[PDB]
Amino acid sequence: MGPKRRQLTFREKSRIIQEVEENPDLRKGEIARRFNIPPSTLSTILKNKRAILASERKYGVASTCRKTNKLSPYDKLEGLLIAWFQQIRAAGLPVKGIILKEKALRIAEELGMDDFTASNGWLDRFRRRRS
DNA sequence: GCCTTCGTTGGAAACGGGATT
DNA sequence: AATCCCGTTTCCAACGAAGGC
Repeated sequence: MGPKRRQLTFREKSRIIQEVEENPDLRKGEIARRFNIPPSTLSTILKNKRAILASERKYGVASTCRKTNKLSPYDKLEGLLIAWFQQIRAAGLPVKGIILKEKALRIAEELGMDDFTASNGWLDRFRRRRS
């Protein structure tokens, strides 16, 4: 069968939002038509306006593909890890993948996440997620 | 009639860790 | 080492029924 729900990218939802703010004198149903989405869908996008724009910023160039702001159960660790290597890149230096995995396992120890393994799946997803 | 909210649940994307490039 | 794979699990978000203007 065909799809039953159309999922949109953060970039697409961002455009829809921007459309409504630049055309306050148009019927919401009119804007929904222009993007070919249920008025129901447009409303929920507008209500999540701030989260959506935050996600678009968060995913950066990946907003062109990312649709969901799903988090990893190790999200707290990912926050610390990012801040960490993002501070190294601020000095114009690259962060070796090997050092990244090492640092993640140490942060996990500190947080008490005994089940974190810095698994291949997790690392790959992180690399493509936080892109 | 227009538009949004509520609630259901479709489906994106998380997971581990062995397989593969 | 970095990626990919895949059976499974977890939970974000789309959209129709309802209901308030």
